[PDB]
Amino acid sequence: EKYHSLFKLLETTFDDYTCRPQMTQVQTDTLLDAVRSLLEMTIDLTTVDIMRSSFARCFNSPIMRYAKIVLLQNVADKRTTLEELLIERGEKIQMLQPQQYINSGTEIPFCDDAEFLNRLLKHIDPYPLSRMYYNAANTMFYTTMENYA
Amino acid sequence: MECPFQIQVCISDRFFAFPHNLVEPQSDVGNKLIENLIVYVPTDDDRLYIDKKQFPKFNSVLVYRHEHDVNIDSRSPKKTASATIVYWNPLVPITEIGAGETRVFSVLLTNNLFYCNTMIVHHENPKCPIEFTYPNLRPIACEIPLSHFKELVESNDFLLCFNLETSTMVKILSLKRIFCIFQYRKQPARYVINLPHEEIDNLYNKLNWERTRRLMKGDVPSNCATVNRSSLKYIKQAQSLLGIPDYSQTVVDFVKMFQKIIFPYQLVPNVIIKLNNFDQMVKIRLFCKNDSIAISSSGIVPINMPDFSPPNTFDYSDYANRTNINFVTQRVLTDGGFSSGITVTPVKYNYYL
Amino acid sequence: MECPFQIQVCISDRFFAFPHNLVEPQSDVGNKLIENLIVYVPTDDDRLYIDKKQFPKFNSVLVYRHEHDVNIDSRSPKKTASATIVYWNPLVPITEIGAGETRVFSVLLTNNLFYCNTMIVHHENPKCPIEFTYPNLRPIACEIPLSHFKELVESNDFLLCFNLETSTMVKILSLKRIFCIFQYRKQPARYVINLPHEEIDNLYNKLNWERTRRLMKGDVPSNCATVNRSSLKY
Amino acid sequence: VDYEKESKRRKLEDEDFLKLKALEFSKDIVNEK
Amino acid sequence: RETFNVFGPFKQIDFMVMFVIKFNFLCDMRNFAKLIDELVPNKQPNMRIHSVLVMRDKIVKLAFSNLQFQNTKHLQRLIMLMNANYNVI
Amino acid sequence: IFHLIYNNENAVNTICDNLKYTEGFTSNTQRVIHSVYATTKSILDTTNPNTFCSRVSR
Amino acid sequence: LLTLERDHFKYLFLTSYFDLKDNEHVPSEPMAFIRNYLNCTFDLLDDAVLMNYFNYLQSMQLKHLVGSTSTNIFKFVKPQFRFVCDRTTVDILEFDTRMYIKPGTPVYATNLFTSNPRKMMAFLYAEFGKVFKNKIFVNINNYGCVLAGSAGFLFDDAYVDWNGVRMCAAPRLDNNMHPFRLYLLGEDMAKHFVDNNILPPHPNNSMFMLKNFYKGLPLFKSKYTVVNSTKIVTRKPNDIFNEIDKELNGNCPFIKFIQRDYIFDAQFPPDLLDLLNEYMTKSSIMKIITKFVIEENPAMSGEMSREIILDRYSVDNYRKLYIKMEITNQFPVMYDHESSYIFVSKDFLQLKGTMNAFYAPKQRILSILAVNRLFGATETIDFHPNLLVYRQSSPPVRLTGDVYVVDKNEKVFLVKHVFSNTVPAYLLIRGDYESSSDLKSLRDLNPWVQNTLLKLLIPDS
Repeated sequence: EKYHSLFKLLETTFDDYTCRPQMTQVQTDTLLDAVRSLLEMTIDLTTVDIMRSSFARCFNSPIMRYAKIVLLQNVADKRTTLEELLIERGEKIQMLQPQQYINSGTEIPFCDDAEFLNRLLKHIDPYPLSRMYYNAANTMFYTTMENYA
Repeated sequence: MECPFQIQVCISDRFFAFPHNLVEPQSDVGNKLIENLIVYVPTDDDRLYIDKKQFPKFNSVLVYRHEHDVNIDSRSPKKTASATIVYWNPLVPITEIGAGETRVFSVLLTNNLFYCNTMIVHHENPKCPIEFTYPNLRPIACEIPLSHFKELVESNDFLLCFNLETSTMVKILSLKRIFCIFQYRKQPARYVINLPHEEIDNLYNKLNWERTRRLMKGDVPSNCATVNRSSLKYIKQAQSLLGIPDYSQTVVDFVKMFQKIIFPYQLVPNVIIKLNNFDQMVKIRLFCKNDSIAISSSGIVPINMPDFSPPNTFDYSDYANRTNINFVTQRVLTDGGFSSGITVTPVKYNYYL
Repeated sequence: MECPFQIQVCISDRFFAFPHNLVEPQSDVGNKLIENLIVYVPTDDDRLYIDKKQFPKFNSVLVYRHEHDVNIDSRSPKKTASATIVYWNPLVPITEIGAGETRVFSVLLTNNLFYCNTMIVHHENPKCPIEFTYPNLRPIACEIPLSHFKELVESNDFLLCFNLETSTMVKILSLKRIFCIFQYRKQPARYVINLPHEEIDNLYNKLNWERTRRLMKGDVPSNCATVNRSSLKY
Repeated sequence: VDYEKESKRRKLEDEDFLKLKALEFSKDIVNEK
Repeated sequence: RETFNVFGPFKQIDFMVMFVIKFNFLCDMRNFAKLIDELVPNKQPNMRIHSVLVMRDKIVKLAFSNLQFQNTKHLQRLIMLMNANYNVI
Repeated sequence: IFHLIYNNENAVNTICDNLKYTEGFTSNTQRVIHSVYATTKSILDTTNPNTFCSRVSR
Repeated sequence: LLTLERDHFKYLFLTSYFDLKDNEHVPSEPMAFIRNYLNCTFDLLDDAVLMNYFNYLQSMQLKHLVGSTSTNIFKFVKPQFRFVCDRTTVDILEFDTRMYIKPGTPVYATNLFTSNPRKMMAFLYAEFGKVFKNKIFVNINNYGCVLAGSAGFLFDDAYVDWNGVRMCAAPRLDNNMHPFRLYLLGEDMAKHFVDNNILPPHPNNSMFMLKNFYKGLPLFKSKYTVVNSTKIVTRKPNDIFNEIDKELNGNCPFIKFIQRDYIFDAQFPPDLLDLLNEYMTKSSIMKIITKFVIEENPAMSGEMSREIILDRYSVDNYRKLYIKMEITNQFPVMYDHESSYIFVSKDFLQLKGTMNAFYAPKQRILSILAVNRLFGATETIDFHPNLLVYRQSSPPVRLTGDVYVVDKNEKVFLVKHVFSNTVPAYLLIRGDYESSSDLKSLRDLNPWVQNTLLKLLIPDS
């Protein structure tokens, strides 16, 4: 019962699915609350749309002997190039003013406690660099994907 | 746990020193008084504090260290009609009984004596000592307080020490006797227990349970309580935040500081709330004379009513709803220019608004 | 805003100078008059204008600067049966009361005293001063009008000045006292307030609200009004 | 009217009870042995 | 205090030093009072002079507070004058 | 350190006051002195209680 | 024998349940009947009427009401109210050191009242000895005898909690005339008295008396000059808050919000509620509620000789009253310096776990009322360090008046501040600040603000 709204959203994907669902503010808030409670996080209607598009693609896809590897797309009409985004975003940024700044020179605050460094090293030894690298790289890649989409 | 009715237990703080006067010969079935007396003590050293000359009623007096006789079930201890048996501060089950009634005097009230039928509790006017946790102190061999008795009744700054192999029950008895001595001190005495914090906490818990047993047996309430280490740490943090020197402010007075708020604002001080929570981990409610309502951690409650009003007393649906909560939270986020750390909760209400 | 009935407030332009004659010992529950008098003033300098010798009815007289005691709710101020309490031109809530009825004399009528139950309003025949906004003027330290009292009652061209850190309520009280002095002047006096226009407008608004409060308490209408800066420009 | 004479007497005793215990744990005049 | 002690280890030497200072002070105060006796005092003090007096008294009190230290009729009259209790008679 | 180990409070106080009125005490010398004193006092507070318990130990 | 109608059962309850003296308004029939009932001239009364009244009490569902169909309930010392003692004792507090009671011990309030417990002790302890006998060591004082903190008897006032502890001074002093009620500990004592129809030897009387089902609240007639009145029903606190807000905004300088301290005792018949509406209990709850922002000009001033009272006379029914401001009007007794309540506006939110702390987002300000309570908050916000946004300033922002250091490392300070409408409080700020005058120790602050600060600052690990 808690997730009926999300069920309805996804079920609507069974149709043409190339459409923007229309919801009241109350409906959108209910859906976001349901999703956030499910995943326990934060979230956004952008994530809602991402899930809608992904599930629509999955539902429309046929049964296949192999998994289908795709890229995020169809999220939030006009196709924009990286160059146009560069121009517009740079103009807006230049319009923006520096919230805060430091003075020239300064000095990087390196730590000194070698015992502290050794303690941290011990604390991090059981962490597999392979897993950490994989996680970090995929985090960055997925965030970039979301921004592009 | 069961006890034989033949044992009669008297509990009194005075019993930190042996009550020679109270000893009396017991009579047999033939109503013949027994001139032999056997005194049982928890440790061998205790013998030195038993004066045999203080027993004119008896002709022979012997003293021994009571020891758990694994071969005798305390549910039915062996009887020795040849002597009158007295136990002083017993720490292990009594496996032997004397003619007539076997007498017991104790400053402690452990489970062993708790179920004892005949329980005589002496009442005293409370007089509390001062906990002075701090790294000119006078060391005290807790195992033998009576040796330090003069210092204990004169000085006011004691470092309580224990032998490495001292037993837990011995420690408990020593602490109880010392606290009784302080109960008779006119001037409260500061003390520091040279033991690990967890051990001290366990000892305090056991002492609290002993006091509870005494109350259940009819002892008079005493405000001379003790504070768990976590509670002491919290009090120290509060004092430091307020800029109160720890050595200057005592915990009791620190807490009493908020009695001015308790009634007039009809609110429970947060310090008392936290102390109660610590004790629970090891709810609050109160009122004033002639008061019609009770102040509680939950708020105002009609006297004698449960800590919570009937569930349907108040309807919160108007604002206690996702729509209103989200609206208010979003408004707060926008107005304050925030992005995290914001949390809004509907306000529930007890019996009264 | 609530007030305790134990306070009685008298409003009179005359109170620009302290009414020594009107002070009288208060009686306790036992009907024993209190020979100790405590006079409260808005600023320390005010003390110099309280003559202790003008209180024969009392045996001991002390004067202090009334200050907001954040630790006392004005809804129920602490009582001091040991002394008779009088407040002169109070600017902050009264947190203390004396034996019997705590007396108050004020040329101003702020909200604090507005809800006060016992309100005695002295009526005067109006006599207006002259606003003379213009860049031979006689400077007047408004914070201490009684010092300039002689000039205020003699000359007719005054430059009203204030110390930089003077408080808003102090300014309002000073202006009210000066205007009372002019109300008793036979000859209207020209004056110039050496303050920013917006500040002067706010002060005039507050004075108008005070006069409104006095009217609602039964004061007699007075044509001696003031003009906002925009109206003056027009 | 059965007053708490027991409690009153108990407090009176407790007043000097510590002194009595001090007497018990005092010094002895001579060593008979 | 040492210069005065030159004349002896007097019991109340600190009080004596304070008294001598205040007495030398009172001499010139009597001089001023004589100079001004003919003139008419006002009901209230001159405000500017009063402010100056308060401000200087601040410093004087600070100094003499920072420096902590250690036959009755005329004695007490003069002492009351020294302590500025003008209720002296 | 010696006037601390040996219970010479007079000498400790003399040194403390002299350091208060010697050199740039406030800048960093004060903190250094307090650190040294705190370390010595911590060691002494660790030792002395156990020492007293040993003294009275049976 | 005298009789009484169910329509007069309301008068009977009014007279017998509360400590009421304004009895002149009792009609003649209930007046005489209740007079005999109270003076215990039961021989002149119809016992069937007593049974009907007991059934009426049961029907209204009086809390703790325990009894049977025996006239001995009224004619003899009998347990009339039952409830379990359960005290979460806080030993660190110097409570009223009364005789200890084991948690879970049943406790019974009997109709018996005495002017001297010590004298009754003889007879009551005789009964106790009858019940137990043997040589059971017991805790006995001049005010009762207790067995193992689980059985026995004692004397106290007519109204005790038995779940909380006793602390602080008494807002009410009725002991001047109030005799001690008898309380019985243990099903044994309760059953013994019920079965034996125990009754102390007669010298009602000066020495003692019976007050059947007598709660003894300080009830009195309002005697109000009602300019106007209206009633409402709701269980939604926002509705009451809206009413209060409307009244304050219109012209009300301050409202007297009263809640009756017994509305949870029974399903009172509407007729009984109407009868009670004429009366009030000195111990009921009151709040002097004003508005945070006070309009400067007098254009908003209302009538100067009238007051607005909002009485929660029942669980769900409230009555708004406009009355003439008159000294003779009687009101529940509050604390001598009872702090006033301030209504909460939409500009800020009350901090969770605080009765006097709120936060204004648009201003980014945390404020703590010096001596005043908050009121009306339907919402609260959890404290969080982000609220204390660090103020940036190249030169330290100067501050005046009283300033206190909360965290020197975090540049957290408490600044005394009075709202222009003269509302004392303190502002908690974090940022690059400096003080014109000497910073002051927090100990100077009152316990109220200090408790609030402890709650707000010490993390609840």
